[PDB]
Amino acid sequence: GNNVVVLGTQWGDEGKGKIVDLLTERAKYVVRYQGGHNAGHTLVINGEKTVLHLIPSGILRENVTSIIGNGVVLSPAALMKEMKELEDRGIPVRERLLLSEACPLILDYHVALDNAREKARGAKAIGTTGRGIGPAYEDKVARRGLRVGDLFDKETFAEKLKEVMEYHNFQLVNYYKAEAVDYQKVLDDTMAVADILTSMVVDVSDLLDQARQRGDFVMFEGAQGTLLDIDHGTYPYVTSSNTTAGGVATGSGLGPRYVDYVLGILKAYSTRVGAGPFPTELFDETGEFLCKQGNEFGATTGRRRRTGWLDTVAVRRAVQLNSLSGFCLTKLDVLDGLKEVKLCVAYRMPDGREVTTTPLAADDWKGVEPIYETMPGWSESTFGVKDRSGLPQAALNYIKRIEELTGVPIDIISTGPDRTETMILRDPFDA
Amino acid sequence: GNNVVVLGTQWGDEGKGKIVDLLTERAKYVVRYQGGHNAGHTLVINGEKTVLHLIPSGILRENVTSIIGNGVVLSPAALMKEMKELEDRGIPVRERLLLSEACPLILDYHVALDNAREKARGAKAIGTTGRGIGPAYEDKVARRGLRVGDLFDKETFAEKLKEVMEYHNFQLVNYYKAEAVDYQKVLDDTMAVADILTSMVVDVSDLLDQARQRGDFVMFEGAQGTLLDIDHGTYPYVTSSNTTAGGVATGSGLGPRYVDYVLGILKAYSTRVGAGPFPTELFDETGEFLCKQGNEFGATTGRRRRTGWLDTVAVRRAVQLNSLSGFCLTKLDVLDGLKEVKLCVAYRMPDGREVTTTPLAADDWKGVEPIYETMPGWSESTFGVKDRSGLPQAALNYIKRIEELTGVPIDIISTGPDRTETMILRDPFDA
Repeated sequence: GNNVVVLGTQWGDEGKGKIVDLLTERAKYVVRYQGGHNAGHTLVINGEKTVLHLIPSGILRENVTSIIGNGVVLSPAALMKEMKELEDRGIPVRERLLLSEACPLILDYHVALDNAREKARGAKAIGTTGRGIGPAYEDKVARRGLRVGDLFDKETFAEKLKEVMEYHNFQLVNYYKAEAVDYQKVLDDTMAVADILTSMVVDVSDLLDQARQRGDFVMFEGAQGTLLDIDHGTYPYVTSSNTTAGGVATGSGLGPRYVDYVLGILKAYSTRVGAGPFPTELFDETGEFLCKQGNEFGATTGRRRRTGWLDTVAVRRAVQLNSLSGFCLTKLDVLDGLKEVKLCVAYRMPDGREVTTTPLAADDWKGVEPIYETMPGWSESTFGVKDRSGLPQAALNYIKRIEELTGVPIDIISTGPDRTETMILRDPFDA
Repeated sequence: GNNVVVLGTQWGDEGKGKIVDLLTERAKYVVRYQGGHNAGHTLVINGEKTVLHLIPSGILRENVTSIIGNGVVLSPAALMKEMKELEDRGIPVRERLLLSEACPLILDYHVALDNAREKARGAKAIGTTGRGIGPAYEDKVARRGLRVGDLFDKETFAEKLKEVMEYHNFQLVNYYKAEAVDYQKVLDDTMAVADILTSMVVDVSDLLDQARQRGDFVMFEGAQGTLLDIDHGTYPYVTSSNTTAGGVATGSGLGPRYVDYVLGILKAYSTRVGAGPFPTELFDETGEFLCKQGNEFGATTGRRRRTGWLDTVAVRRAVQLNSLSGFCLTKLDVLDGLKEVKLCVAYRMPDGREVTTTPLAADDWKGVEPIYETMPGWSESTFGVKDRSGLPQAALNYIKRIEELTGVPIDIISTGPDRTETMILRDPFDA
């Protein structure tokens, strides 16, 4: 399929990075359709390991164009920051980066609302880099917000700005008892960079359509995990915005029927950071084993990262949400050196019945009890193998089961960090 | 096309009402996926006009099931009011209708918030229909809101309610200088219909996914025109929800690739309600003709609807964004009697450039000039015609032209209100 959507099917940490970097070899265009500055794609450039939260990774490839779609919430600050790091490292971002005029802006007033809405009407918080995403989105929906195109008419931006800022300030000082935001610092901060932001501007939906007719290859890049979806995820413990494939159209302007292939990044075992339901969790020796061997104490880290057997009930739920076509199974080796492996295939509700479909968000998440299917493990290794043949018969049987239960084929088997440590059974773009 | 999507390809009032009740007949499932209680379906129950604003019209048919997807915003008082209204006439509503748990709830302070944002503008009130629709969306994306699900846990409900009501009452009485909405009342009002709502909740993702694999006919129905889209229409002259087809996967939980046919409800000419760009808008008697000939008067205020010729550039935009399959042409006979008839085949910009693509910015829509193509009219009547033969060659070439300019075939021609005055050149379910 020329139009490919790359995304994770669990709660994040599936490790979409290596795969996204690989596909971005054939992609003509790479696109962001949702989220903001919290993508954590890690890179090594000229002996320097940098992390990009906003600019697509494809910005490294010479003949590729990186586009930020209208679904993304934008921070001139965040942007200007990454622009600087890359340009300094010999990469000309301003000539290979394009953005939508419909992208909503995140300015300090927005950030402040997040902190106040957090520290005050809470008590403790850290975030990372999300920061203000939720607010910039609420402004968009109420229709007060400012988009990228407002910057073509510098004057109007100014008055437009002054209005939004007064409302938010009234909220800040009077409700939260926090610092009003100086309107001048912001006008000056945004004005300082308008002209740059406006020259990378383009009609995104028209370009995707020209691309669709010309045959170009396009990769839609998902930034967060499927079960974090504001709407269809495990509410209340859910992310700032829609994470499924249904936001490709909305977020980019490309019609629904042109999505050709949805690659669902799958990690061979489940993990979840922070709280929130996790029916398949391990509270014995296997969990720490998993966390240990898996090295789940970093890589776009967080607080408390648990572990568990794959949940083919929730992964079967991801299959629907995203209309998945194929899996890209990750980190299988971790399950090496074990005697047994299990995969959830049903849950028992706090009432005796066993359902096979993720139940409603409002039933009893911590009540739920998991019915596991048991399978002998493999004592051989796997980290670095590049072939089915030279893959243990036992491991191979874990796969087919992952297929039959989800009813979706595994098409790529990333075995190790390096590129060559990959097994491409079907290739998303050629499919 | 087993899964069919229906929507207005312009700015509203395209005349979807009859195509919907027509296809409803072959449909097993009927689905709402965006908006609120602002659909406006005028139908006749045993010789009595009655407007269902929230409950889908499929409810009338026996072999149908109506579903309120997670994307619709839900007000208990509307639905309660409509059920009693349908039940009092013998339509077993509770047994033919089902809701989703993710449905955001529209309660008193939501309506009370909108009420004020109008009082604060008055003469330049953006005018409103469904009241509260928007403040429910903001509340949902800022994650402070309440879904239909939360009613399941009655202790926690009142807890959340409490919080989100002081945030709002603070604004009502301290910024807007309006009355605070009484919490105890809202809890009491809501606890009354609680047993009733939860009785209708179901797993919409699973249910539709099962229909799809069974091969059942499913119809998705839009409530507002394409150009009002919160992301792709004339900002900020837009609505608070995505209106295009991309919002189907999102406001239902049914993956994108599973949309088969998308049918654009297209009016023979253009109309717009309230503020906003519209270069084909006419300011002559030719304009007013189309006003009177198609009864384009306001229903709840009496206001007039702006009119103008058919604009194929805007229409072409709607094809891009909806990956449009076919057109359902409406109100043609409104042109019956004209000496000449025009079609906007392009926009000429200030610098002198003619483009076949809509502008992005609010301001950009200011200098545009339609480049019209003028064709012969027709004096004979097209109202009620059933076959393509009894159509003047002139209506033939005009219908022909619209296709040449858009690439999308006209698959249905609705020639009036009876079920039978309809030319079905293709049949969306069968194509």
